[PDB]
Amino acid sequence: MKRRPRKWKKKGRMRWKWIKKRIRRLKRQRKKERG
Amino acid sequence: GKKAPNGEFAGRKLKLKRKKFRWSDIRYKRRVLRLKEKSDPLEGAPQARGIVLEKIAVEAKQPNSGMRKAVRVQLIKNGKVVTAFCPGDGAIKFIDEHDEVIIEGIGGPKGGSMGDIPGIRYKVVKVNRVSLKELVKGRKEKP
Amino acid sequence: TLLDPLANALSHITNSERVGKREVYIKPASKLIGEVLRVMQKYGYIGEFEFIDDGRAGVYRVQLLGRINKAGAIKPRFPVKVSEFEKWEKRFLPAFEFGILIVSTSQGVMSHKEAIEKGIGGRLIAYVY
Amino acid sequence: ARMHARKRGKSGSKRPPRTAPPIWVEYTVEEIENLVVKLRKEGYSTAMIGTILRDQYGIPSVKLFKDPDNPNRNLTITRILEKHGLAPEIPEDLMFLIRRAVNLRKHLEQHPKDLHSMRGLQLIESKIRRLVKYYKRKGKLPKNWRYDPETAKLL
Amino acid sequence: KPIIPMPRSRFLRVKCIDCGNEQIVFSHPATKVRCLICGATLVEPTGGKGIVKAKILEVLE
Amino acid sequence: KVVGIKGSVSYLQALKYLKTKKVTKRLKEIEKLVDTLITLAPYAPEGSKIETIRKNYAKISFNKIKTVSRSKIGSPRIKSIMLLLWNFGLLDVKIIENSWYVRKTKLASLLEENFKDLSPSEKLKVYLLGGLLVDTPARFVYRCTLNGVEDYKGVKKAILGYLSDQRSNSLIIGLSNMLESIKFIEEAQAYSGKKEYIGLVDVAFYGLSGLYLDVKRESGKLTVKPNFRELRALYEIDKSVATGSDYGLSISKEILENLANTKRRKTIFSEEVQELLVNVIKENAISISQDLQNMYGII
RNA sequence: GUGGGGUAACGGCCCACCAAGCCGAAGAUCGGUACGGGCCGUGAGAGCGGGAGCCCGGAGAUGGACACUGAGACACGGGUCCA
RNA sequence: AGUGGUGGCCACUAUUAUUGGGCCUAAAGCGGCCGUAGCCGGGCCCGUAAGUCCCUGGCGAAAUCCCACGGCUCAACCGUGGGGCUCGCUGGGGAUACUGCGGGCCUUGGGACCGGGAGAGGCCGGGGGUACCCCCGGGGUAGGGGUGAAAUCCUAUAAUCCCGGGGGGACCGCCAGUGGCGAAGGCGCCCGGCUGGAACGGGUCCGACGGUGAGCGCGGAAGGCCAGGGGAGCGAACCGGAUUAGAUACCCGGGUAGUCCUGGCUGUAAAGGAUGCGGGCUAGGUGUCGGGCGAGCUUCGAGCUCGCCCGGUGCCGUAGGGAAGCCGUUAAGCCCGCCGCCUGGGGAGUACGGCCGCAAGGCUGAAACUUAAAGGAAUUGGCGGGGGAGCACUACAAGGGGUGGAGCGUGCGGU
Repeated sequence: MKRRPRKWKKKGRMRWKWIKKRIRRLKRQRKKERG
Repeated sequence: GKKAPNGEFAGRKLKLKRKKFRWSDIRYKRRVLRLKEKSDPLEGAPQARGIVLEKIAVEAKQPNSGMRKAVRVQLIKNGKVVTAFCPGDGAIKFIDEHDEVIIEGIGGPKGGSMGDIPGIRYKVVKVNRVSLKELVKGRKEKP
Repeated sequence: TLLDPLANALSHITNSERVGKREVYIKPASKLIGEVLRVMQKYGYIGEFEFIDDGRAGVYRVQLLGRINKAGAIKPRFPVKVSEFEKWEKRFLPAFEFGILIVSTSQGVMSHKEAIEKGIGGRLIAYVY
Repeated sequence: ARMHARKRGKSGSKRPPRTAPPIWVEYTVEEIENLVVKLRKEGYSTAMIGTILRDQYGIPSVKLFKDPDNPNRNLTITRILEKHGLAPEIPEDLMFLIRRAVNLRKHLEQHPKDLHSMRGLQLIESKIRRLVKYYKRKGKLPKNWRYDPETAKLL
Repeated sequence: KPIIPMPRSRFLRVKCIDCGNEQIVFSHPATKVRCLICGATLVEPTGGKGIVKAKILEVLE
Repeated sequence: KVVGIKGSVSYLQALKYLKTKKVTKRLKEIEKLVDTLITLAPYAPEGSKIETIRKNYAKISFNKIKTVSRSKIGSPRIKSIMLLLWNFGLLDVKIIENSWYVRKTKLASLLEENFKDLSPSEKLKVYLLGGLLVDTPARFVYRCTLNGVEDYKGVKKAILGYLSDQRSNSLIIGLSNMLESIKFIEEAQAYSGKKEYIGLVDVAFYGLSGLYLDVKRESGKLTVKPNFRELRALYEIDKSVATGSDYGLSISKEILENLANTKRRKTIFSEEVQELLVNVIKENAISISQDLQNMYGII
């Protein structure tokens, strides 16, 4: 997972750890749809 | 450190580094890969010809509140459909459904959205091979 | 590590001139450094100089008159014919003939005006003004 | 030492700019040929021999004495060793690195979970590689000669 | 910082107390300088200059 | 399932270089790997019970298996080479709970015994050929090739035929394993676009490509092609010692004429080596026969 | 490489034998794109961009394939065939 | 007699940076070390002349370009004459300063060795520590626990608590640091053994043996996983008790994986000094850590005080640099080598593909489309269930007065 430091700022924006976790959920879901 | 290499016998890495980092920019990449003209509805055509389908007005982006008139046109060269703003005071009154029209770019920044009207990219010039500007001024008559 | 004595020596000289120090030593003494130093001494920017052995490489001692504004080394040894000197001078000298350039031609290293005189090109080495 | 430690430590020491051998000494050039063969024939590495000369014999530097057999060269302990065929084949420092590597490797075989010594092994190896490449260029070793752990054990 | 460094370590003509041997020795030896004949130690090498035990006649350079 | 090889699909393609003589780093790695494994395994004359493994076999510790750089090898690579060796009937290998146990075969300890000093590439080629002549699954695949089969479906129809020959007792188990591996990869090679996995058919096609085969990839398929010069050569070599069955699949007209039409190729190795191999296999044919019967057969 | 055939002619260009070479991370191979140059636009210039118009060279005649005549063609206003 | 709109290209833009871009805080240094090819390399002598430079032959067509003159009224156009080019060539001569090339000579860079000394440098064996938990016995009733309150929860076969005795896993407080050591992550009970490294004194021995590092390799916090052991305390999930409009939380009572050991995998982070590494230069002062020297003291152990040299690590700071924040001999200043990284913000660390891994995931990585900002530093005010003060009877501490309860007068709202 490459990560941009600027995104770590919360200014007008959800926390970045949860974004990373959510998109991980999406990755696993789509691939499992592929299988 | 010092911007490197600089050796007399080192021009290869110099030009390699330069060419690689050229790819960082966007305009040259757009030119060489020909992205604009493989995404262009007009295929680099300064103007295009099409047929009118319907008239819709759009809400000016805030804080500008306004009903900017525009039309939906499918062009003849390929069959794609686009939106075209209609400049002029009471301009929309001249334009009708099923009208042959001539369309070009609007002149926004990077040809994009022009000021306070988002999404639109184009304006009409001639309708039925008759310039719209004089029709707005009423000097000429639509056929 | 050490990759060229000449550039470091010229940089050291210029730095000491900014603080206006009076006596300067250059540790890696060579024939070429001595010859180039004589070359601009011919034109007066530096006063007396000497070589002192140390049993390793000798040291080069100079007293400074504080009339130099910048003495830099042109590292990538650009070779140039006679004609194009004005092209390079504009790249390094502030004004017309303002100071010198140092070129190693077939006969040795000497000033650039004298090089124009004899009409013999060569490798740009350093500049000072 | 800065290749690996990158530590700027200056433990180096001073040797003035004297060219001729000192006056106050007494030993002759052939006398010190005799002395160096005597010391070396008991198996003393050349730096240790030079130290011995400096300390008890009080002779500053063998380099300070010009080689009688060559006016264009100055006398070094190694040249005296080879002047009678007792100079070692594999030069000394690299042999030292060899034996150190061997002894370490034994300890490591005994101790598998000491990764700091693994790093040390990597470093001393790269040292031996670099000196091997150097001597290959200078032709003081066979070109086909190679460092190998088994032959190192044999050495 | 001196432009040329000098050798702080000097040589010494020293006299062995037992057999009256004369020897040139280093001020900072590394081993145990042992007398030539009597075999008594004259200087012992330390962190800095090794501690001399015999009697000193003179210094050299 | 039976062969979970992952992420080394192109690794075994390198054996095609063995046919020609252009050495490459991959080949040297392969050679060092295979002979290291061969020395690793012992040849206990016995061993058939689940308990005999782990008392007369060799445990493998992958982290011990290293190149000659004190570097490492990806475990799937070692898995692949060992799979190949078993498939050519050189290594008796068994998968147990998170461990692999191995032993030398009777073919091994004889091939190496008589060809100790040959060049590494020669040792590889002779190992493969020796595996090929005796009745192994490699022999089955080779005969399928002779019968014009060039697809997973051709070899599948072959395997169904031979099970429906019902005289398959020599290699019921291994051939069934081959069918199983063909399952769960047939879709990957054909239906699903992505291949990303290796079966026994692939580690056969590779391994034969070190002698006479060239293989093409298309959407995961493993299309096969033979040459005819070296194909003819090793066919003559096989006819030199007929210690093998046709498996009820005779050479088609097209292949037969192509073999007959072509000219003559050099006999791979020295004729002395070829003759030593020939008599070695001829004199010990029965012992290897029973060994392989125990190996892949049932009774 | 050998020894030959063929050609206005040298040459795997072609053929029979012998041998396994040959290229590649200073980037082959594969794909993308495009007639090359004199030149032209712009820039204080370093440079970037383009190769339509005139001149030189190359290539083509709906796509492909094949000949006759001719010093000279596989031939835009000569010939044969398929699509 | 052209002006306007659109679309394409150069400038603007040193927004492509060789001349000449930056990467602590605005996007931009790999988590660290190792090293191949490549790039860049110490001093001196001798010889060559490949590169390098000057002279000279051939050659780089015309058209187009610069200049004078002449013809067309002038011009544009054309001619005569002179000069130039994409310049990629090549013959011969001359020169040797540099670079390259071969031979020699020498230590400063770098390496090796040795003498004491320092340090949580590593592995391995033994010994102990206090603390906690369990178990046995002895003593004593009536609770303990825990919160803001409570409650759950444990106990009258006796709890909490005190004494005696046995077992167990984890750990190694104060001394302790602004200290040390390690390349980095990291490293702290005592003793013994094996091992790595540095600094200092000595150039003693080697003679440039080197810096950088594309591709390569190694180890590398917590956590997760795999197989087998272990599990005192703590504690993901989960189970109960509370609070709450709402509890999926913060609090409390329990509790599985985990946290430990043996072998293997996973390559991650605020792995941040957010600062890639080597050399030379550029004012100082101040303390501690190591080593050496000079001293003075010394109940005589560098044990105690001062100065100096180097090595590591802070603070202040002259010049100086920067948008400022601030940095400033441990440089974010001036030169010198090499590698990595970046080119408005979203879309995106996404889709597709490749490769790695058992898996979770790791390494590479777009485009469409949308936007004037996004962002960095910093001044004044404003505001704080932030802090520090001092005031207030239109506030509050203390006394005293009276409404909301009945009715009237009287203004406002609802009808």
